[PDB]
Amino acid sequence: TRPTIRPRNDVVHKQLSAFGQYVAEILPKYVQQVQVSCFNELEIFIHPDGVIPVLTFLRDHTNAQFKSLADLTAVDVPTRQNRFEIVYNLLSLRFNSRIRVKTYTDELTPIESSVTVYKAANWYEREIWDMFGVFFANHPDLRRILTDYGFEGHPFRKDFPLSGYVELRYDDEVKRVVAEPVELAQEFRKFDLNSPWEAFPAYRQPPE
Amino acid sequence: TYKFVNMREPSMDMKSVTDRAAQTLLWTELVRGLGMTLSYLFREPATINYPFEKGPLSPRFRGEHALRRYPSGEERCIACKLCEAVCPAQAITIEAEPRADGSRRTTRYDIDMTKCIYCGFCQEACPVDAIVEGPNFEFSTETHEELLYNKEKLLNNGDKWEAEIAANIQADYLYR
Amino acid sequence: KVDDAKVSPPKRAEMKTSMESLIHHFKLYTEGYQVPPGATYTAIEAPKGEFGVY
Amino acid sequence: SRGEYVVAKLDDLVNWARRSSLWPMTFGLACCAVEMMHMAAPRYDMDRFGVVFRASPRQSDVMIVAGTLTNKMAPALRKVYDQMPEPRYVVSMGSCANGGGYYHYSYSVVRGCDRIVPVDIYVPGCPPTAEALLYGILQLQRKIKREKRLRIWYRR
Amino acid sequence: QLIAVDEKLDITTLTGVPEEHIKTRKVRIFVPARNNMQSGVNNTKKWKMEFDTRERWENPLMG
Amino acid sequence: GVRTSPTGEKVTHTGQAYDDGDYRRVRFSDRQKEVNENFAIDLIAEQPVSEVGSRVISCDGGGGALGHPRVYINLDKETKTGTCGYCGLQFRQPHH
Amino acid sequence: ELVQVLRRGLQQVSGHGGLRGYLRVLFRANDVRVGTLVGEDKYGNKYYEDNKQFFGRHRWVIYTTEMNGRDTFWDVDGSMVPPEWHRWLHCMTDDPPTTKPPTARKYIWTNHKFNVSGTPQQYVPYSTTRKKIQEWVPPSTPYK
Amino acid sequence: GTSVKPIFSRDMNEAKRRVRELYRAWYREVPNTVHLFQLDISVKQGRDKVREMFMKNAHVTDPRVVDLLVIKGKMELEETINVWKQRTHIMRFFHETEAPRPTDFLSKFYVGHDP
Amino acid sequence: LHHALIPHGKGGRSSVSGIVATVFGATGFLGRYVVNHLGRMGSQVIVPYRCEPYDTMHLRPMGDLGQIIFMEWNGKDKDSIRKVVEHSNVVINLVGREWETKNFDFEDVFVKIPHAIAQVSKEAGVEKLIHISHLNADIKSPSRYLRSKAVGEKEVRAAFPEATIIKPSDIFGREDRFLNYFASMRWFGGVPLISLGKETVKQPVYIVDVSKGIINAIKDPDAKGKTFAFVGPNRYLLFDLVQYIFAVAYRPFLPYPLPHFAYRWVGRLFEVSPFEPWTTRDKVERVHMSDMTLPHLPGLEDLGIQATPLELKAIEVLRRHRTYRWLTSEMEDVKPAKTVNI
Ligand SMILES: CCCCCCCCCCCCCCCCC[C@@H](O)O[C@H](CO[C@H](O)CCCCCCCCCCCCCCC)COP(=O)(O)OCC[N+](C)(C)C
Ligand SMILES: NC(=O)C1=CN([C@@H]2O[C@H](COP(=O)(O)OP(=O)(O)OC[C@H]3O[C@@H](n4cnc5c(N)ncnc54)[C@H](OP(=O)(O)O)[C@@H]3O)[C@@H](O)[C@H]2O)C=CC1
Ligand code: SF4
Ligand code: SF4
Ligand code: SF4
Ligand SMILES: [Zn+2]
Repeated sequence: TRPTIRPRNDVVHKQLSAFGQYVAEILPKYVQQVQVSCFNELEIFIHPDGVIPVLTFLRDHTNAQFKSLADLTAVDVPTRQNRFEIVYNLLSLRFNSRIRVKTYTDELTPIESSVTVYKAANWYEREIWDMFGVFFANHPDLRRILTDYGFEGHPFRKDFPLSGYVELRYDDEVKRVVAEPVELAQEFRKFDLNSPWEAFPAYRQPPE
Repeated sequence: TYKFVNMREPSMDMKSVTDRAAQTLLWTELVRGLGMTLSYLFREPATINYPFEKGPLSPRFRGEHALRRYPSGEERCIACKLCEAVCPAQAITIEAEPRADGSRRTTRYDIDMTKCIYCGFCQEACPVDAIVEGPNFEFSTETHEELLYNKEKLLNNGDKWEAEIAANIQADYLYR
Repeated sequence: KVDDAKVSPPKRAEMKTSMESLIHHFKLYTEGYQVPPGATYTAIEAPKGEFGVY
Repeated sequence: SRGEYVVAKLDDLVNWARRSSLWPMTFGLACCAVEMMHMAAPRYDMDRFGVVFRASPRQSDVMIVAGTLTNKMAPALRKVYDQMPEPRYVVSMGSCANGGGYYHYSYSVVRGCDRIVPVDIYVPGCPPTAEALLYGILQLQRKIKREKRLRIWYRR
Repeated sequence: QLIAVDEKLDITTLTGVPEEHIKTRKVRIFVPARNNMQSGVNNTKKWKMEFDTRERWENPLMG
Repeated sequence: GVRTSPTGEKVTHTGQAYDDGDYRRVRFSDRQKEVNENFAIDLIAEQPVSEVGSRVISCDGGGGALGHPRVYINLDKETKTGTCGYCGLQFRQPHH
Repeated sequence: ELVQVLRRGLQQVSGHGGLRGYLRVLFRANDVRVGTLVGEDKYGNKYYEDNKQFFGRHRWVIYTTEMNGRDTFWDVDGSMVPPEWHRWLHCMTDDPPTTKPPTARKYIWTNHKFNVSGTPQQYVPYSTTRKKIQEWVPPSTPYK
Repeated sequence: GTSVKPIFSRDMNEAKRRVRELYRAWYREVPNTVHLFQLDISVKQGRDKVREMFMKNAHVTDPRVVDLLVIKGKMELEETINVWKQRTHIMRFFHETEAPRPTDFLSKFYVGHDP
Repeated sequence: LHHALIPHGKGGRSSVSGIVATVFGATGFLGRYVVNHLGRMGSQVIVPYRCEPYDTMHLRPMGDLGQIIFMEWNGKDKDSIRKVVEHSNVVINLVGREWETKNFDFEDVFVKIPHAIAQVSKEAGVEKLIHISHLNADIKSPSRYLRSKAVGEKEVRAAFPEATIIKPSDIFGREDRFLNYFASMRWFGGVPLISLGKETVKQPVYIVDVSKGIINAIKDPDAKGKTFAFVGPNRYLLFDLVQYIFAVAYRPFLPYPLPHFAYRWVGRLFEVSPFEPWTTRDKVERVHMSDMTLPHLPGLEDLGIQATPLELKAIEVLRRHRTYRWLTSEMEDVKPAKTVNI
């Protein structure tokens, strides 16, 4: 158990659990769940409407002071009714801590823009719009950031094909670069690697 | 533990003021930079005489791929397809069948060298040291098609470079 | 590397002598090791600033 | 014939002049540009072969495609290629430029720059070493040495 | 504020998929069968959606 | 073990050669076909059968860690020889 | 002193086989240095070293003027080095092939080839597999 | 019921108003686009293409979907006005190098296996 | 159909069309469009070239990997033609020069070379041959160019009875000599026209139309021994055509009549250029000669092509001939010229 196994830190676990309880008590209107991971990471699952309040508290409360936005991104889970999972990662330099805030949305429900709370969110939100198609309300300048001009679709969605739908090439007749339906000389070879035996008993699900 | 890089205060004595005025009016630090460049002018340059001299390399160097043989002249590859499964760029294509003598050998072994990232994962995965990345790196072509290697080309590369490949493997197989 | 052949590949001599080592080498280079479910944000002080993976 | 000898000699002179003064466009896309810089670095010193970077496409002879070409960027590469006066040459350096490379099966990547521009030399590697790029450039010089424009014009 | 939309959900116009790949495609929703070469059943737990097989041909170069 | 097709094209060790009516031969015109010369099947067929005084022998391809994974070959059948599934070498007991 | 540098230059031109050999090496390799002959190659390349130069300039090869079929007086490339001298030249080892010859196999090429791109000997890719689907052959006799 | 949250429009009337505003903007922009990009099409062709692109999404009955379509159209228009697009991007709407794929049964049966 | 030559895919770049085409004269104006249209659908294209390989580089991106094969050839060598047509089921001939050199006259490029191509392709078993002649090809025309075209057409028909012969008329495009030829006279200050161009009628055709017609004729099973005439939808007087050309380029149009002997003398004066001539006597004769009417020959519409009017594609050629002042002018600002139809 000693040499090859990652050591635990119970002090950080207890501190993060106490602070999660603190945050949940302060904002019952929006906090739905609090978790502390086995490697001491604190996550708070909230309601979408509380995106702006919660973050503001976490940035401005004297005991939180999470003044840095490390990252903001989305996760696509098609099996859920609310497809998209919005994740905020925040860093507090005063207390040398990190926090995660999660919420959810679907294709037609907008999320409140948090550029007023963190100016770093701007491009991040644009990226989430470009890769996933999640609209952010009251964004100062929302448009594509990563994809090509005129690109249709949202590539990071799970149902989006890996190679996309169109490819580009130079055409000498029209004397310009044109886009055409995609054709692959060698199709990408899909591998089925999942072993038919269970790996982790601790994560077994009920048999429904 | 931290240090300040720009938190120093200039001395205000008459001698220091006159020294700074001389620096401003006579350009002392500019002459210092000129002296640095002049010093470099009289050093020996670091250039080598390519192609007559070459840059140093290592027995671990990853270059052009090759398929190897046993000392009997039989191929080492048994068509397990581990290299194809591990290839991060899907650059390897393999087809196999029983040989006329019942041996388990490939009938197709292609490496797309314009797909390959030259990571060496294939030779780590190979259990018989059949596919290797050789030491050659001067194999530029004039056409795209010349970089689509089939089994004949790789077998040819192995036969051509085996003398150096075996010596490179002998000097590094104890680190693997 | 970690002395755990279900994550880190064994040495080639062991892979060419031991049955367990060959099985683990095969499965590691074909399917790869399974990682328990969960999400992490890991950051380092890269030379250009904080570099992170979620 | 005297005319054939004269055109052969003029052909050799023009080929020598063009191969001895090759000016690549200051142009890089990705990882491969670092090895291009190391080729320009003192250890290899491409300038000793008469190979000098120039920013403007109008004052360039060679385009080294060094890095991934994406769909968003392909029109710009084609445009700066078209603004090169002739004779012009293109070197495809690295797996990404040659055939897509690690990102071959991507929705946003052009599977090889040769779909956009004609290519003279392909330099394999991810990245090719600076020595490999130097080998490719000297191979391009040899290819320029082989060309016969004046002889072809004379035999017309 | 709520607006009480009465219609069935439809996001085809926003997904960016070409219409040929919307109308002529047939998907299969199924629990994949256990691979008969093995006894484990961990691959028969989730539902899968997959598309209908289309044409695959031989590349004239390299086959 | 090279050999030419009726078209004059060399037949590779996989046995592949373009047919008479196949246009793809044009890729070859004004150039060459790679055709690696050494045939592994013939070379392994030229190796002599090893005689060992045991029912079970071990093969690792030679070179120790530089060969193939070590396997054990039974030599109880007298009508045939034990063949390594990796290297192709043949083993037999002293018979007759 | 400067006079000793001039004398070094004079012995450098003297030791290259005279004036014409000096000019030949100057116009063939753009270098006029003199080094100990480590060895000679079966294709005509000569390999020299001088351990007093800094790492990188302490080993070099004067290429042959006549390779397999082509005139390599001016047209030379690094691909003309055979694999054993390739290992020595790139400092993957300290021992030359003369003192540590490579292991001999009957399938190793006896004649090194250079880069044959842009040449009638260039590699042309092709599929090495056989036909998968066989078509039915109609009978050659009339059916009625 | 159905408990949905709007983006900008509460019912379809406001959605059609926004659609009409966006169509006005595109109609006004087309001649400037033809001039600036030096396109070899006529202004009538550009306006016909704009109308066809608008008519492609005429069947929509969800105000939120219409709102997102208007947002995307505004993105495209702002992208064209600022010359962030190139001539290739504008000309991509016309598919000039794509061969006409037939729609009748017999030609499809002749060409291949796809429906 | 020899399974390797069975069509596959969706007719795109990576698809297989079943066409193996040898395109003689692919490094010219029409050849690049023909090769582009062939490589679009996934065809194997063989390009015989005698020029410098640099002059072929623009054809490289027109096909997938291995789909375009470049081979050296000589027009006076039949072994080379056999080498380059050995494995092709289609042979297209586009060889031609608007002037005569010291090594190749009109009869060499329009009679001898086409006849050798047709004969060798018939020997090799090539299934289809497409030959390109002129609409105005006549045995007794004033132009030796068209006389040679007619003789070579008869020779090709004799040597390859199942060949399709295509007769276009004054192709215009970006790299054409037709529209550029008239736009280039602005450098002399005035436009010389025989009879002020009032006795000449022209029916120019778009280059993409001709390329599409060639491709369709290859894919047409009943177009085997037919003869096609490729013409545009409108006929113009030469004066009106040149006036429209100068109006699209926004250049001052100053036409003046020049007698036939003087124009012939000017052509002879320009003919002594060792490089590509600016104009020749034969070009002068062909310019001021009316396009023929051949209603008994199948046209572009019989191959499914709707002819592109010059009013739709003239700007794409003539915008390059404008000054900076008129560079952004739109196409519908020129008021199309008057057509003398029927
Ligand atoms: C009065 C003047 C009027 C015109 C003014 C113009 C200037 C005159 C032209 C200058 C001539 C100099 C060029 C000659 C240099 C050749 C150098 C030689 O080394 O090249 C060889 C081959 O040389 C060429 O093949 C021939 C060069 C010249 C051919 C004919 C020259 C005729 C010029 C006469 C004047 C014509 C001007 C007409 C206008 C009046 C092979 O070298 P290369 O392989 O590369 O380098 C490899 C590097 N290595 C060795 C380290 C590996
Ligand atoms: N407006 C028009 O263009 C008219 C065209 N004509 C006919 O249409 C055909 C193609 O037209 P176009 O593309 O415009 O003509 P181009 O001059 O542009 O191209 C001619 C082609 O034929 C080749 N060629 C010419 N002479 C020789 C030769 N002696 N030996 C080998 N190859 C040669 C050229 O190769 P290289 O680069 O080496 O010179 C070039 O590839 C021609 O046969 C022409 O006669 C029909 C009516 C309209
Ligand atoms: S080196 Fe890496 S990328 Fe190249 S073939 Fe091997 S595994 Fe694939
Ligand atoms: S090269 Fe090695 S890893 Fe790849 S199939 Fe052959 S034996 Fe297996
Ligand atoms: S080929 Fe490799 S090194 Fe070069 S740009 Fe692509 S990923 Fe980077
Ligand atoms: Zn063995």
